[PDB]
Amino acid sequence: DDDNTEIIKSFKNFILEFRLDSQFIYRDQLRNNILVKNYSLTVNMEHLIGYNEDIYKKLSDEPSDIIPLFETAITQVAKRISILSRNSLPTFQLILNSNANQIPLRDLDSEHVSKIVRLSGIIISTSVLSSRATYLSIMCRNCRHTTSITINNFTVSLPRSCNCGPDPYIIIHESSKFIDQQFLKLQ
Amino acid sequence: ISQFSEAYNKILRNSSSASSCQLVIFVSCLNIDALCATKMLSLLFKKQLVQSQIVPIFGYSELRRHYSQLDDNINSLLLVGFGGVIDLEAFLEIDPQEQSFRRDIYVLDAHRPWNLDNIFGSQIIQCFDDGTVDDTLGEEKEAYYKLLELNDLSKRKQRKKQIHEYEGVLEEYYSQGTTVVNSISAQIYSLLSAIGETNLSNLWLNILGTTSLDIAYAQVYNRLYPLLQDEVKRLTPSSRNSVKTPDTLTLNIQPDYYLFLLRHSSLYDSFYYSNYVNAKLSLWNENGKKRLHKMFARMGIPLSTAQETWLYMDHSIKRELGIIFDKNLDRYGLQDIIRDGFVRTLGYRGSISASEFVEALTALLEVGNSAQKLTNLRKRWVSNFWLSWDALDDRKVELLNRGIQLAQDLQRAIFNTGVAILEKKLIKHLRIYRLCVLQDGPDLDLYRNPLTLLRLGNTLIECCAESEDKQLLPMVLASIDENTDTYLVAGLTPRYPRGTKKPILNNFSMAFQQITAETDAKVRIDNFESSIIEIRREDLSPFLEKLTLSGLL
Repeated sequence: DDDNTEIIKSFKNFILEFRLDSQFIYRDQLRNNILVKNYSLTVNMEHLIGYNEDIYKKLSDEPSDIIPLFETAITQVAKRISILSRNSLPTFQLILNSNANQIPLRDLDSEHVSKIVRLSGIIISTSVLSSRATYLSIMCRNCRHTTSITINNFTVSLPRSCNCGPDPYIIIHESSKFIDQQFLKLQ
Repeated sequence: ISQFSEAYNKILRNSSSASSCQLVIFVSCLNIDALCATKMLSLLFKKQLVQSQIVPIFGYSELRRHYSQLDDNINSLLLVGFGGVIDLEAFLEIDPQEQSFRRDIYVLDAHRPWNLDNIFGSQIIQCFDDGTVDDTLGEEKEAYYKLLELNDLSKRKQRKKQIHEYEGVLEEYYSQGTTVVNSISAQIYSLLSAIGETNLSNLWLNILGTTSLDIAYAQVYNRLYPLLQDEVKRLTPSSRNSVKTPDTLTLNIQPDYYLFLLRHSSLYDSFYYSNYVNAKLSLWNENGKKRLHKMFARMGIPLSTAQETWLYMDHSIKRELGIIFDKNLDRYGLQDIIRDGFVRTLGYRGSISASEFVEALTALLEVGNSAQKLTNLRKRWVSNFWLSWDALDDRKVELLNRGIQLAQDLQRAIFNTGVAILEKKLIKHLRIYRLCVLQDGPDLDLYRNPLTLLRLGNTLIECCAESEDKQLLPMVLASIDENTDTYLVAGLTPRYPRGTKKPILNNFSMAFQQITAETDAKVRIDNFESSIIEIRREDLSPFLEKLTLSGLL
């Protein structure tokens, strides 16, 4: 995956070199976010598309295969800022809010599926929190293979190979890193 | 009538002192050219750190309140865009003080013809007539040296016959249309290049200046491109990008469009509100609106993709933006759209088309802000002037966008109401000329400003004539909300469809002064421009009848 290296290099070069005259808005967005322990980043697409048209050309193409390479891309940056050596640092969530063109709810029919869509509605009720997973260890029922699975997002079945079978993999919940989820429903 | 550099050294010698200085440069008035000029002028002063006063004058009548009130130590004065028509020597008077007169008022104007009393009989000027109309201009030359100071009965009769002989041809002059030769900015730059400053934002000020008026003719501007493009060639930020780079990062040539707000608005709304395209495609008509969509069907551009803001459209459509138009627009007669334009890129913020910037400033001038009410309103425009002045600065872009969110809205007003007219076919073809009046409309608050009616008047004189046989006929407009029937009425000039043989020299300036000199019925030349006047509904109708006859054209 040299291509992912090529994309992530462009995201680092987008965070470190970005200049609104003259402060670096993102780079400081980052620091001021890790200190309060927010562990998040908010990108402004207009700055993004200003910087390179290209990376927004791909990011509006296949978002769910890219955006996580942007997450890892930014957390690899907070490693060089928030700490220094020669932990643990979760991969930050990015929140991008931008103008574009409002696409009303009725007008969502297929055709834009997996393409970023800005819209507007009144939230009805919020669903009770429940955790998905981020990083969970797994051991085999037999050969006892110790596998650390980095689950991303971007549902995902567990790998069957180290009889053995068909799916001899247990979730270790003593070491598994979890995040949260909501489920809004909007009228 | 002087070298620009030498007029400069004069305004240098009378300037710097203890206490400094003193000079008031008058920026006037509502014309974007003024800004364009006086900003590079003011920056030039700041270079030598010469103290200055700068005054936002609206009314021509308003100038008297200023010059007659506050002057003390000011030995060198500068003025912009005024005096080319009406002379200030009689208007201000002057009253010579102390040859080698103490105060020098520089008058910069693009308007023609100059007042006769101005150029000859040097008192207050120090004229800026150079170099556009020099000329000769032998008609003004014989106007004085003959006139001044001017068997014996036949020599008296001969003399008087000669006097009227000169007075006739002289009467031909100074009674004429007011038409800008070259943008005052251009000349300030010609003055600026002799001193040796090549500054980039300066040059951008020139580009702004030139492109201030392309909404209305060129007229010479069609040949101004050498004088700009060469200068764009006299400098360059880098031989090759080197993307971006974050600094310099400057202006460049791109296939720009008379199309309206291409970069800061959605494409479809960018055709639909554009001024040149309103006309040829009959967009006020529901039957013609479709013809646009047929354009998009020809381009293969989705309707949904046309509705989306221009920043975010796909890259393929961007790379094909200079091709597809060639492939298609030719068929609709829309082939004159693509100019060679100037675009300055600030990089990570965006880019801005030379013209669109001007649309932002104009947008700023009217919005985003019995004699007490009009004075207070003109005052609000005076304050608003600086809100518009600030947007020129590079360091604050944050409010420039406040202009653009307005510039869109205005069109959404202007277009709308514009259509509200063509549905009722309110155009009166009359006989000698075309004429109109808006008796009722939404939100006349926007139409208070002279320049708003300059642009509505512009999209309308542009709409009625494609051309559109026959006989381009100048248009008239009127509007009223408050201030007790002020009914502002602006003069207009015909638009040729890119094939322009003659300047055609707006005649309303003369036709109005003929009426002020007749019954003068509530006629007010208070606005700085000779084309635009005020009227009352009581006296507007007899005024309109006296406008119809006698026709000077």
